[PDB]
This record gives sequence, C-alpha cells and structure tokens, in this order.
Amino acid sequence: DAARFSCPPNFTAKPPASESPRFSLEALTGPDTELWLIQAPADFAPECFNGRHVPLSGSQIVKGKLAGKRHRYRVLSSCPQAGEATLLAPSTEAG
Amino acid sequence: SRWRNLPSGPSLKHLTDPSYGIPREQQKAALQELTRAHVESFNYAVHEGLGLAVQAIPPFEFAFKDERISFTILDAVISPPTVPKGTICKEANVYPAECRGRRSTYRGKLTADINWAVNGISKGIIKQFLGYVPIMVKSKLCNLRNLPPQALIEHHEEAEEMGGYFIINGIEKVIRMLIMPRRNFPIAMIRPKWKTRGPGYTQYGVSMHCVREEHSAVNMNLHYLENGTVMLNFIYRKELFFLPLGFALKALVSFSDYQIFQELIKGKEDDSFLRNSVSQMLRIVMEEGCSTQKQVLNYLGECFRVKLNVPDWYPNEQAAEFLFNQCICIHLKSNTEKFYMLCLMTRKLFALAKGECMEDNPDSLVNQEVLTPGQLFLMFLKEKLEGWLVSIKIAFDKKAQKTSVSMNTDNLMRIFTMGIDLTKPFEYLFATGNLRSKTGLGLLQDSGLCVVADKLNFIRYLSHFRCVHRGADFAKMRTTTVRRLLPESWGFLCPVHTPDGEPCGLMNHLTAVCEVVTQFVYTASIPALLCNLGVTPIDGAPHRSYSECYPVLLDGVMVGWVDKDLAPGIADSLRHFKVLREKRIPPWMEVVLIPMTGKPSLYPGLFLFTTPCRLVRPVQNLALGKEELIGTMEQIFMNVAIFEDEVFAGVTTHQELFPHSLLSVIANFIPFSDHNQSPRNMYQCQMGKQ
Amino acid sequence: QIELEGRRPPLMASGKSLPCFEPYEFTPRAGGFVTGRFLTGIKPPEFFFHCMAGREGL
Amino acid sequence: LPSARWQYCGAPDGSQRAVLVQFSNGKLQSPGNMRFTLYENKDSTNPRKRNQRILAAETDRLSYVGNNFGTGALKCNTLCRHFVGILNKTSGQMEVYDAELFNMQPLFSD
Amino acid sequence: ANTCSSFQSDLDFCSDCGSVLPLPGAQDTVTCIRCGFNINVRDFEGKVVKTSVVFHQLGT
Amino acid sequence: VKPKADVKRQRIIEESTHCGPQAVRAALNLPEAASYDEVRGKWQDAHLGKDQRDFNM
Amino acid sequence: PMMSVPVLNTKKALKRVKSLKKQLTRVCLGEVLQKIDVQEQVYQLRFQFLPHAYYQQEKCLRPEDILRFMETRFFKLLMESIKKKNNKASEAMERRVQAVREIHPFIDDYQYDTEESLWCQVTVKLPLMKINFDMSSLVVSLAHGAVIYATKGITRCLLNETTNNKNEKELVLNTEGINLPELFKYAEVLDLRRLYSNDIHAIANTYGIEAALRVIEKEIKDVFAVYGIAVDPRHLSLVADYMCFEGVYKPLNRFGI
DNA sequence: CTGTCCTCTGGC
DNA sequence: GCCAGAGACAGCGAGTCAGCAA
RNA sequence: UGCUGACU
Ligand SMILES: Nc1ccn([C@@H]2O[C@H](COP(=O)(O)CP(=O)(O)OP(=O)(O)O)[C@@H](O)[C@H]2O)c(=O)n1
Repeated sequence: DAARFSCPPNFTAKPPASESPRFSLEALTGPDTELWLIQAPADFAPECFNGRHVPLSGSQIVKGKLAGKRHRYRVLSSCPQAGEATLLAPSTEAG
Repeated sequence: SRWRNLPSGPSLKHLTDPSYGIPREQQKAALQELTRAHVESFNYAVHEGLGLAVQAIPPFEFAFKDERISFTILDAVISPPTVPKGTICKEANVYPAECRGRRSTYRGKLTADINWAVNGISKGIIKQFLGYVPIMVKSKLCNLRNLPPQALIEHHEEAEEMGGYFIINGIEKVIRMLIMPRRNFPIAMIRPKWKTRGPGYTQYGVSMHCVREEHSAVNMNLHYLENGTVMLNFIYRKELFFLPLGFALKALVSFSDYQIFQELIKGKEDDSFLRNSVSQMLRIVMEEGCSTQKQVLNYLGECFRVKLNVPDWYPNEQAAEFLFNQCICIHLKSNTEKFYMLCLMTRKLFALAKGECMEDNPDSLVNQEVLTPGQLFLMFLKEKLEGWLVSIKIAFDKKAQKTSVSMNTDNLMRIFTMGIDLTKPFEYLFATGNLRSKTGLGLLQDSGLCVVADKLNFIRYLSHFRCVHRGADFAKMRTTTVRRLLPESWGFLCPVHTPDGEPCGLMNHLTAVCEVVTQFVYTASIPALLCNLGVTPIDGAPHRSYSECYPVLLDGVMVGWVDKDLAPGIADSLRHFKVLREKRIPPWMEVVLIPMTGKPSLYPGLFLFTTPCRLVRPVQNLALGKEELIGTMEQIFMNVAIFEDEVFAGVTTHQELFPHSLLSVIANFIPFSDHNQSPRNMYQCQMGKQ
Repeated sequence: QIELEGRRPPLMASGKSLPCFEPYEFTPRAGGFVTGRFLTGIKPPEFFFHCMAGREGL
Repeated sequence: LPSARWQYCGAPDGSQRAVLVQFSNGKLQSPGNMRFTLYENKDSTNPRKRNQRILAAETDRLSYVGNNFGTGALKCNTLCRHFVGILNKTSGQMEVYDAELFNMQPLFSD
Repeated sequence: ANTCSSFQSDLDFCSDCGSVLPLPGAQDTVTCIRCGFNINVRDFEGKVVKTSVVFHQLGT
Repeated sequence: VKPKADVKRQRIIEESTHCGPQAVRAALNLPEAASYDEVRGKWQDAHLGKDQRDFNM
Repeated sequence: PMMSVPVLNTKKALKRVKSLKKQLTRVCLGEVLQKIDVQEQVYQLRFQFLPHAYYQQEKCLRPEDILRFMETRFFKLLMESIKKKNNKASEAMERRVQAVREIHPFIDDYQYDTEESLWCQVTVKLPLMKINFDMSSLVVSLAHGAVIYATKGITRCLLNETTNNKNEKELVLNTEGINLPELFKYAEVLDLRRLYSNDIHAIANTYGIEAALRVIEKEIKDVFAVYGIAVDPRHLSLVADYMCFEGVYKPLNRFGI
C-alpha cells in the first residue's frame, strides 16, 4: 500500500478552472504556441516590459519604466536545461 | 576623508602661539581614532550585544522533587560605575581619576531579571544582581563620556585621553587584538598531522570558524578519509567528536538521498570516484539503520546524549537538535542553510583532494581576522551567565527537593544563594590575563589575553592599541614561517614595527591608515539585491552547468551561483554601490571574486564579507575618486599605484592615499627612514618606546 | 637583488609579488631588484622587500 | 535575432496563478500518469494563511508533495519571481503570467 | 525515472549493492525494477598531457 | 658620487628595466620568440605546480 | 648522499663513461608513459607508452624490455594492490599471453604492438562483488613508484667535466646515491682508488674504520669551508679519533654515553 | 619537528 | 622469524632586570 | 613558583 497523501483538515482541494481555457492543455499544445519559463528578481514589475520586444536568443538590455524611473534589465535567453520546472495545466482527461 | 587636513610639511609656529595653554573646545579627533576599535567594540558588547547574548541562553529547565522548573533570563543590564549603595554621599558618579589614586577596579553593576516558572502557568519575575563587570574608560557605560577637554581637566584626566583600556586595580589593562583564522568562511588546509586522527584519515580538510552575533564561536573540521568519504569533527567542551557526514546531512534536511547527492556533485557531475564516494557516504553509514530524518536524529541523539549532558526527560530527537544548535555552524539560524554551507565546504575538500585547488595558507592575512575587546568580553559574559544559571540550579536541586508549593517563599533566597558568583571570575581574566573556561571560546589561546598598558612615553602607550599578536603559542616553535612578513600585509601591518627579539614577526602593528571594522548592519536586503543583479538562488535553474558558475557566499550563507559571465559585472556593480553609499551595501563590504581558470588556483567564487572584525584600509578609487575601503583578501585582486605617473589606463584600478600609508604610526615618526638600512628602523621603533 | 630564502621574494596567491605590481610581471623590479641606494633613498615597494630580508635575518 | 513582443495579460486580481513543479530527485521520463491535486488553506481571512498551498502528485508507487510554506517552501519562491510566457509564433507576441513554483518530494508516514 | 543506478528512481532513497539478481529493494519502499541493468556502467577517462607525458610536449 | 658618473648609472638602470621577458622565456626553454602570453601562462603553471622546481629554475 | 670517482684518463674509458652515466640513472614506468585509458567489474587498461625520440637519448631503454616489464612485474603488482584493497573491503603473441595468464587467474588477453608499442591494453574482471570505483587512482599511484630498473641506491649520475686547473684533464663521475660495490665492476673505466662518499657508514663498511676517520675529518672540514671558517686539523683529528674509538662510527649524543 | 630507539602489534 | 605498521618518547643556547597575581 | 614586558 502506498501511504496516500493525506490532506490536512484546514486544506481543501481547489477545483480546476473550466473558466480557464487559456492554460488549457489544448491551448498550450497548439502548433503555434511555445512555452517559456521566466525568472526575475523579486521586485521585478513585468508591466514595465509591456509592448517591448523581449529577445528569444542571446543577451540583451531592455529598458523599462516603473513609477517614472527608468530601469534597464539585462535579459538572458537560453535553451531549456534538462530538469527545469514543468508547467501544470488543467486537463479534461484527468477528471 | 578622515585623512584630509593632514599637514603638508610640519610647522613650528603652533608652540609660541598666544593660545598654547588654553584647553581646546573639542578633543583632537586623530588621536581619538586610534583607540576607536577598542571602544566601539565594547560599546556593542555591553548594550546591543548583551541582549543578543542573553537571548540565546536556552531556558535552564531541571527537576525539583517530582517537579520540572524553567528559568529564563529576559534582560541583563550593566550600569555605569557609582558609589556602592547609598552609604556614601554628595556624588553618585565615580570617575576614573580615583581607583588610580586608590588602587581599585572601575566596575559597573551587572543585574539581570530571571523568570522562573513551574510548568508555565505559575511564574514570577525576580530581578537578581549578578555581579560587577569592569568598564572601559570612554565606553558609553563610563562617567567621562561626552566631556570636552576643559571639563576633562577638572576631573583629573589628560584632556587628550582616549581610554580604550580597563583599570583593574589601577593598572590599565589594555586587551589587545589577537589574530583569529577568519569567521564564517571555509579555509581548505593541508596539515599532515591530521592523518593521526583515525585509521584512514588524510592530510586534507576544510576548517571553519563560526561566530554567532559575537557571543559564540565554534570550530568545525571536515576531514577527507582515503575511501573518498568525508568526516566531520566538532568540539564540545574541549572534547573532539567525529560524525560521518551523511549522518549530519540527513539530520539537517528532510530531503531524499538523491537530492542530498545532486547537491554534493554540483560542479563535478562527470567525475565518477566522487559520484561513487558520495553514495558510500549516504548508504554505507545511513541505510545501515536510519532512513527518515527522525531516525537519524534519534540515533545521533542516543550516542551523543551522555556527553552533551542533556535533560533526562528529553526525547533523543530533542538531544540531537541540541548538538546541531550548539556545535555545528553556530552562525546560521536555519537548518537548510546549515546544510548548504556543509555541502560547499565538502565540495571544496573534494577539489583540494583532487588537486583542483590550492591550500589556503592559514598564516596569510587574506585568511585572518582580529579578536577585539568586545568579542572577548561578551563571549566570557555569556559563558559566565550560563554558568550562573547552572550553579543556582545545582544549589536548587541539592538543597531539599521539597514541596516547592510553599518553597516559592524562598525562591529569591534561593537565586541569591548562587548569585554570589559572577564577580571574581571576571576580574581573573583581566587581572591575570589567562582564561579559565569549560569551552576555550573558540580561541586556541588561554593566556596573554590582556596585558599591562604602560605610559613610559606616549609612543609606548599609543602602540598598545595598534598591536596585533599572531598568538602566544607561536613563541615556542622550531620552524619560523609565521614570522615571514608576506606581501599580503601591504597597508595592513607595518613592515618595520615588530619587536626585534623573541617576539619578532609575532607581534605586529597596524599601519596608520588601516582600521578594524566594528559596525553592525542589517544585511537583509542584500540577498534580495544580489538576485536583481544576476545571481540565481540556491534553489535552482542556474542557466548554465554548475561548472561555469561561481558559488556566491554572503557571511556564511550561500546565496548561490552567479553565472560566470555575470560575476565580473556583479562585482563591479557591488563595488560601485559601496563606494557611492547607494543601496544599503555597508561602506565596508568586501566584494571578492576569486576567478576560476583551469589552473590549481584558490577555489573560485564571489564572496561578500560584511562582518564586524575584518581589517580595512582606505584607497583612492580611481575612475570614481571616492576613497574606497579595501580588505586584506580584496586587495590581492586589484592594482593599487602608490605615486601618480605610476597610474596606467587598464592597469591601476585603485591608488593609495599617501605614499607612506604602508608604515605604522611610530614608523612615521622616524626621520628619512628611506636612507637608513631596515634592521635599523626596526631598532628605532623599539627604542622610541623605551 | 633581494633574496629571502636564497630565492626572490614570494608571490601572492594571485601571482603578484606586491599590490603595486601586475600579476606575473616580468620587470626585475617586481622581483626585488633594488636599484636605489641609501644615498638617495629607496621607494616604498623596494622598502618592503628590504624589510622582508632584514627581518628574515633576525 | 529572434524577439517577442512582451505582454503581461497576467492575473485579473493577481488571485490567479499558474503552477510550476520541480522534482527534487530528478525528472519523470513520462509523467503523463501523474495526477496533480492542488490544495489551498480554508482560512481566507488570515493574510498569512490565505496564500498557503499544497501540491500533491500521486503515482502508482509513490506520492509527491510540495508546499509554498514552511521548510519545504524554498527561498526561490520569494527572492526571485517566476513567470510563464506563452509565445504565439505567428504573431511574435509573448503573454506573460505569474507562476508559482512547487518543489516536489516523496510521501511516507510511520 | 532518470536518477541513475543507485537511487530508487520512484521512491527516493538509495539502493544497496548488487548480490541476488533482482534490483535490491531499499530498506524503505522495496519496489523493484531492472534486476540487472542493461549495460554495465562504462567509463572513459585518461591522464594528463604535460607531466606524465614526454609526448604532446615537444615544444610549447 | 661624481656627476658624469651618475649619468652612466642612470642609463644602466634604464636598460635594466627590459630584461625580464628574455630571462624567464629562455629559462622555460620556450620558442625563442613569437610567444608573449604563452610565457605568462607557463610561468603561472610553473608557479601553481606541485613539484615547484621549474619555478626555482 | 653522493660519490665522486675520477675517470682513469684513457681513450677507452672516456667512451665507456657516456654509457655508464646512461646506465645508472633510474628509469621509472612513470617517466615513460603518455596516459592511461581505464574502462570499468571488467576493468580494461591501455598504457600507450612514449615514442623513443625523446627518452631513449639518455636512458638506455628498449621497448621490448619495457613491455616485458609490464607483463612480469607491473601486471602482477597490480593484482597485489587489488588484493591489498579487497582484503579489507566490506604465432608468438600467443606464448607470451598464455604464460602471463598461466600465472594469474584474472587477466584475459592484452594486445600486441608489432609497430613501436601502438596499442597495449589489458583486461581484468572480478565478476561477483567488488567495489567498482575510479580504480584509476590505484593504477596511477602504482604507475609512479614502479621503476623499470635502477642500481640500488643510485638516483642519477653526472660527469662534472673539469675539477682541476693543475692537471685540468680530470673528469669526475659524481652521483646522488650511494652504492659502493655497484661501482667495483668498472675498475677499468673509473679510478676506484680516489672513490669518495659523504656517508661515513658506507665507507666504514666497505673500507673499514680507519678509512672512515678521514672521511669524518674531511666532511667537517668541507662543512666549515663553505663559510671561510678554518678549524685546525689537530681538533678534527681528536674528534674523529674519539668518535671511531671502539671500532664503529658512534654518534656524539645521548646514546653514545 | 626530527631521528634514533624500542616496545609492542600484527601479520605471515 | 622478517621486517614494516606504528606508537610512545626525548631533545630543543647563555646570562640579566622588573611588575603583578596567586 | 607562575605569567606578562624588557636588555646583550
Ligand atoms: N638573543 C641574543 C642577542 C644577543 N646576544 C649576544 O650579544 C651579541 C651582540 O648582539 P647584537 O644583536 O648587537 C649583534 P652585533 O653584531 O653586535 O650587532 P650590529 O650588527 O648592530 O653591530 C651577540 O653576538 C651575542 O653574543 C645573545 O647572546 N643572545
């Protein structure tokens, strides 16, 4: 017998989102869709890059504006390394 | 700055000035910055460090009759000196002018408020009077603080004095900065007398000297055994105990044996003797009986319970935590951080063993730091407070073991029964100089800790607050290699100022511009800034191969793995922050980046020290002209011109403040020392003090 | 030419003999060759090596 | 060099988060057989507890558990932030979402 | 299922050394697979080419 | 010291500031010339070596 | 320890000495090797020896002798060390291979190199249970202290061409080891009268004690000479006569009393 | 910190 | 019985002046 | 006796 994870009494299972068709497995497996993992400093404001052209290879300095102050962010793009975080998505197939 | 307004050529029209005898409005400020390391250390030791010391102080629970009693020390406070009790009249204060006339100690009152409980629902806060602790002269707990030179003359004082000393029986003991290995940094060493520690030990090992908040120090050695296995030696109460690694790693972290392994093979994931010897550490001694964190803690608890002297009603799992808290990596609060630090020290023994790294000389100032008067004072205070608790409750358990219900009537009559202790023990360390402690305080020396400061001249006196003693044990050695004047003490120790007989090379003196760090800062927003700069947290996704990455450390805590092409820019950015006082980088953080090549050079990685006992020295930062402060280890990877026209474009990152910065204070009083032979400037330094 | 153990002054762990000198510098000045005399004194780096020698002597 | 136009469609209230998992003992060659269940704390009034989550993964042989709180919560979840970018190759537009990283670990009880 | 040859690869702990044909189920969670691995672990390694060698060092 | 004799001393001291590369190179038995950075690397290797008798050379 | 025998001053002796110097220097397996290639319980090993261009010049070695050495000494000291570890752990190619595996039960087959030691490997296997680690460590710590052949006690010779101005024609075959009898075979190449050594215990065993007295005296004199000091010979005579009083070279220390 | 003892111990 | 493993074990310049604490 | 300075 596998001791089956037992959920603590103060926790409840979160249902899937049927109102989420975006992170749906179907949407993510589309031939024109690519998934990217992004790591940033804790104080990084992603909105500062809105409309700006982030690189898909190499290293580039990208300028962002936050609260009126100009910030410049070095962006490094790479080939996924074996062992990287896997994205979980709701699947109708998985009940 | 602090070296501006330095005279360009001497003058003689200051004597023969109409104001020669008028006592000045404020004290000199250049003479004050000589004993500054002796006073700013004590100021912490007695106010901000004493609270932290008492905060550790595990509550002393023990058994009375069929009852268990808990005693905790909530606060301890040292008061300025004062007339004993009120039995005296007309002036409560007590100024150092007396106790030199009379022959007595300038001692303040140390009192704490203990809190005794019976199971935690019955409690009362009593305020016991612990004893008397000596006081430094201008130390915030002294009566001559904040006095101008004119008011310092009506009390019979020098009008130009900087105390930095103690008056133990009116003798002015001058406890001097001893040399310690380092703090919170793993030093890889090749010492051949280590293979005698056991059957298969080798002459390789990384030592770490751990200090927590300046109240506790501990020495832990990771040894390499010929099998490829690593052992851990810890010392508790002057006894050496050997625990295979794996017992320690499994206890500290509730992780799988593959995740512990994936960590100790981070940079050498192609090597196969290592991959095989990591497994022989995890399986050979741990799959033999204990495979869950608790069973490891339980086994470790049973073997060590007898010599850790733990409470009898303590589960073995609780006695294991006691060993890890009090003996291994004192500096780190977390057990997860303590795991990552033991893993980087091992990853380093594997590189020293495979000849991929150079042994760190313990005798280079790169791998050395100083022990100030406040670290010795607090580290003795804390130990004596723990001893006081133990003795009061020895008396408790021994008196009657009798129905504490009504015995709450004599509880104070009980605590006072052993509160008669803390005074004379403290004066021995100061009047005699030698140390009587159950744990030697992670020191390695037990004598010559405090010395008489004699005012034969003002050049004998000023040299007691700038002396640095390599150690008192090295005065007895066949080989003379701790007497070599290596080129790494450039600007930090004077070449000429050394005693010229039996103490030669062992008693050095700081240059005029050198200084000890003594401030304590937050250093909490630094780990979150390093990540903005380009570091990737120890948790994962390095973005490269763990071999083309630098292991980032910050005061014993491994932030982790700045990329190899981002390490230079990160070091330069951090150096620009400290120089321009941006972010919260302390003006004195040492950003070190030991580059990595294929050669057996010192182990690579970006360190960042900000601890309170390193030596620093000013240098004019070129490209910014902003008077940076560099440390003993940070100075080996940078070019520092002396004269201008020696500055170049790519070379000469920095520049020195004055050309004679290298020489001590006394060696700067010898005229034209450049045209005399050197053994004669060493005799002049010793003759100007007689 | 300064000589400590029958050899030139030792190098640091980074390959420089003194904080003033580039790492692995070929000039004889960086190895303790003092061209100054006591008539017209010796510069700081040469002072350092001379002190190293005079101290090993004792 | 290939580039993408950055857009943070992100989370409407920031209540929405994606879910990243990392296994402490390596990769799963084909995890297609894993069932993940996300658990949240019932206490929505305590700001400290309202963000506590447990991720459980069940296999035929073993269970994995990851949490964003307590010892199992690791430093990377805060010092750094994680995002997921969804790139439309045709439009060159990258949509960026907040992500939560769970470090997964095996399940056994005495 | 890509931890290599010394760890359970579905549980976590490390396995023991080989004696009977079946993968030596660990003291915890004794599930077994791959009694004897397909290929014996083969290792490609050699020495250095400056000191041990008089070859590779004619000039340079 | 006489002047007109310190000029020769000064010129000899100026000449002495160019004799490091040749010395070290011709002691490592390196190609007689064309290497100006292989010599620094060979010196570094000889310095971090274990035997340390190609450094004393 | 050292020696110094003059060279006999004859045309034949001068020619034979070149070979003599090249004959007494130690050649060790490690001094003749390029790099090993170890594969691993079936542990193979290919030695890949150096070409003769740059080591036969001053070592007097040949490849058949060198390889024969591996078959008879290294490949069995290897099993000796494997047992050292495993005791406390818990047409013509054919005859050579056959005799070699006649003597050991682990090896299978090596190789042959009919062209200047092209590829010369070996294969072993301990099939039941052995500690499979990077055994290259053992076969490298052993391929250093493994010496092809050396005169016992002599580590290297050298002919310091000139030692005299008066009769400049003198040649000396100095050595950095000490084996007196292993030079007695060259009484026609070298002058065995005029043989000198700084050992004083070896002289006292090949020539007697009255010959060690003078070596003691000359050693003290040459020690003082390097500093210009000059103690009178009448003092060293008494010291050497007292030290060698009772037939043996006795130390002047706590065990001599 | 080195060199002889020198008294085991241990393996052979 | 032959000779490594150690593991104790003993040695470590001459003279002189103070003070201070136990 | 001890220990900390110092002299040739
Ligand atoms: N520890 C010691 C120190 C000294 N002495 C004795 O004092 C003499 C002069 O010492 P010194 O140091 O003045 C040498 P000196 O040649 O006179 O110096 P100079 O070059 O400046 O002229 C030495 O030669 C010894 O006889 C001793 O027995 N034990």
